[PDB]
Amino acid sequence: PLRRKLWQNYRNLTFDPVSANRHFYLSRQDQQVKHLRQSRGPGGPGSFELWQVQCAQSFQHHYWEVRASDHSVTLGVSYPQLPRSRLGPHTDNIGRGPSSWGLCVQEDSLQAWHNGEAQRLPGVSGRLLGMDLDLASGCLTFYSLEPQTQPLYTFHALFNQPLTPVFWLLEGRTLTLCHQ
Amino acid sequence: ELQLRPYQMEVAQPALEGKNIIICLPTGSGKTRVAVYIAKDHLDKKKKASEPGKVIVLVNKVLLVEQLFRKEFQPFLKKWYRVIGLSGDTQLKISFPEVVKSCDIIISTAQILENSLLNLAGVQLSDFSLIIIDECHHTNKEAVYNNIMRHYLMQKLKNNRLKKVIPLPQILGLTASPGVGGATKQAKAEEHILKLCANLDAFTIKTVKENLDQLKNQIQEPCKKFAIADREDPFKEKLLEIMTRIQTYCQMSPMSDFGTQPYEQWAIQMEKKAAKEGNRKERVCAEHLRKYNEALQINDTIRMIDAYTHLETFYNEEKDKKFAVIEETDRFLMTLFFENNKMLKRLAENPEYENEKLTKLRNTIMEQYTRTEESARGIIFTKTRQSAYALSQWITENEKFAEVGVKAHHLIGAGSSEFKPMTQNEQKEVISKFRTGKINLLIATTVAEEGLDIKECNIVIRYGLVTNEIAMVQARGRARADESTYVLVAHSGSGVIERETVNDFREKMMYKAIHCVQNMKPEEYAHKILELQMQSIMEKKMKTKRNIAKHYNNPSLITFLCKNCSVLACSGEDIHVIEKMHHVNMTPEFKELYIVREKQINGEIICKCGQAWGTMMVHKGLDLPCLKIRNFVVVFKNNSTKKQYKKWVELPITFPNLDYSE
RNA sequence: GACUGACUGACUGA
RNA sequence: UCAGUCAGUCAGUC
Ligand SMILES: Nc1ncnc2c1ncn2[C@@H]1O[C@H](COP(=O)(O)OP(=O)(O)O)[C@@H](O)[C@H]1O
Ligand code: ALF
Ligand SMILES: [Mg+2]
Ligand SMILES: [Zn+2]
Repeated sequence: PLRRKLWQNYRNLTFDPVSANRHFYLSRQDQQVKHLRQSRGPGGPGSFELWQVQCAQSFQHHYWEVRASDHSVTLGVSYPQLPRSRLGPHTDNIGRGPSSWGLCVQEDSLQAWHNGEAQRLPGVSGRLLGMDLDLASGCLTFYSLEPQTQPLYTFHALFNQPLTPVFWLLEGRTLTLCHQ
Repeated sequence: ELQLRPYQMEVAQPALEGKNIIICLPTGSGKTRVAVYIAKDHLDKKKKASEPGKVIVLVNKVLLVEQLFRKEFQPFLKKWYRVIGLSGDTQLKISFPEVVKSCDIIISTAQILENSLLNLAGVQLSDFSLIIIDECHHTNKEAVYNNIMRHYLMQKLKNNRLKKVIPLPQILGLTASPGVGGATKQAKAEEHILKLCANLDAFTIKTVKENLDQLKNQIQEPCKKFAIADREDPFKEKLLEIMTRIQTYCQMSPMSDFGTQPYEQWAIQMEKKAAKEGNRKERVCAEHLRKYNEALQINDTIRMIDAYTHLETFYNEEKDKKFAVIEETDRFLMTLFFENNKMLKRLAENPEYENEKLTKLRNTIMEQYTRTEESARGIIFTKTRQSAYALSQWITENEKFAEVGVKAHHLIGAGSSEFKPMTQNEQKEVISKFRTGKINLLIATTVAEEGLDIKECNIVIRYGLVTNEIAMVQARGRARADESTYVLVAHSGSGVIERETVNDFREKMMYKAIHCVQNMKPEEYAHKILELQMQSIMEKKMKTKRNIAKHYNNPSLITFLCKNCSVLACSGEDIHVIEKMHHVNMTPEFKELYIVREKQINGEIICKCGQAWGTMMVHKGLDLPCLKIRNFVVVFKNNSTKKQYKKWVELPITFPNLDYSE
């Protein structure tokens, strides 16, 4: 019932071909993303050097669902000023500075990053995830849907710029959206 | 600051005054520092009463010589005593007995002592006082350690005779898994642990039974995890095509499918019997099918290009040798092989095709490094040198890895006619680069499984390895870091997972069996040990009498024949030896028979056949070519059969040395 | 940097 | 009791 009450603030989303990284691939009317070993041509400008992809939509509340093929993947939201270059060895940028907020899912445990800090959270078996944000209250909440609903975590903040969703994928991993 | 933690003192308390013992703590328990402290108190106590004292540490891998000479003894005893670290690479400027009289802590590889002891002015085992044996479970049926301990036992029995004395040095030994000698029943494990204690001449096992909570805190059981998999590709069956046709040419009997060991063994024996017959048109075919099977097996283990390189590197050198004699059956191979290998080379370069195991390993390495975030060292254990070098290349080439921060290098042992041999100083520089942290995913073979000391290694991966239980108790150990992961990779085709299960069960058996021997009644322990001591000596006498029987020699009786042809080469008298080591010939017509070939400092000999006989080697100003017996056939004059020997010591013949007077 | 020789251990096979 | 691949240890000649 809680997800049903959420669903009247559901919002449809789509990717941006410019922001897609080299080895990644877009599909299903730009609603599903996969990552392959062989390069899809040179990257060029407008593409994040680190392994992320951003959606075309952004929000000036809102809620949605993302299905994930497997673990070791990250979902989050940032301000429009997210850096697109790489200056460090590790290949994920969400949560390193204050300008974003991310949640990384793995086989063992969950890690929610912001301002370069995060805390271990007990792991979850399910793959499907849900996520909500209210700018008026300035809060961002995550949810695990299977088998039951769990309010995994909440972030308090004040926003002066719109938020754009950004996704981080490994090799051999896939990520799909949902629509209604 | 030798302030030992409590349980180390618990285990070392009995050894601190007489009573030669053993000691076993699990990996990460600082056993080496227990050795340090015991040696310190030994030397201090002997000095107080002003009596001569020395200590020798026996290690069994050379890498560990420098490790234990630089990390642990050196700082903790830099001031009070004189410590010297010797090994098999260092070019000593002084003979060993002068070294022993020169210093008083000697860190050495055991084989050096054993050389210096059977040399009869040498050295006698009574000179020393403390004999520390690191990783002493290798004391077993005629190993390098056991010869030393057998001199010790002969002296002990001589003292038991003398009582109706010459003091014997106190012994200490350090282990992590004394192991069971292939035993399915409790009684046999009990027997084996007793036999080990016997050969070391111990008093007990003395494992910590008081401070259990502290020990369970220091040592971390790492997380075990299983990456297992089992893609259509022509290459395996594409080559099955060619090799099936090659077999059909001579219609040989498989007796088993392809890609597995029995087929390779079968090829070996058929080759041998055919060569004994003289049946050409078959020898070359059998050996080529063997090469193809090896290619399939390498294609199993490593990436595809390495298999293709093995094939082409054999064949092009074959044709190079063959076209030198220029300046029926043979052509049948190349005229097929070259079309098919151009096909292969275009086939193998296509990278979307892949092996199965490598994909799982690829997933593991990159995923796990991505999660670590720059606090991550890894060791990948493998089986063959070639595998090590190939994995290093495959890590370097494809560019996705280098962005996630993996920096890789291969570590193998010194001393095989392939890619490039690593040598001693290169290896030392490699582990030196690895300890600080600019080499991050070290790929190693058996050499680094008992002894490495790296304070931080998160990740230990095992690659398609099958082995006994001690080489599995230690390899988990090398992951001496917190939140460690021991990840096993294999495809179910070969018996790797079933081996994992039996090994784990043998680990349980071994621990319980030590607990069993821990608690015997001392009368029984003493008497069983005495009987066990007697047993080894008597069986050595039996083997020695059989050996002096087996050595039994006219050098002129036999004649050597070529092995791919059967054209007579020479007779025994033409053979001589340089320094009992290099078999060589000086004869002039035997010089006109062969053809040098350079593609060079040392030239390879070739027959008319294209098969190789030996190499040119220059001695004391003579230019002279040698011979290798593996490439010939021996024909007697008593029974006209045909025999092959693998290595020169097999042949019952004794050869004279190169009169040099001519 | 190149070439040899010999002890030894684990795995598989009669 | 014999064969077979594999790793490690030592010793010579350039
Ligand atoms: N008194 C001590 N205090 C803290 N750490 C110690 C102490 N003694 C030994 N260690 C640790 O033990 C490690 C050495 O263990 P070692 O005996 O080499 O393991 P293994 O028994 O597998 O060879 C060192 O890295 C050191 O950090
Ligand atoms: F003595 Al160890 F690993 F147990 F070097
Ligand atoms: Mg040790
Ligand atoms: Zn010939």
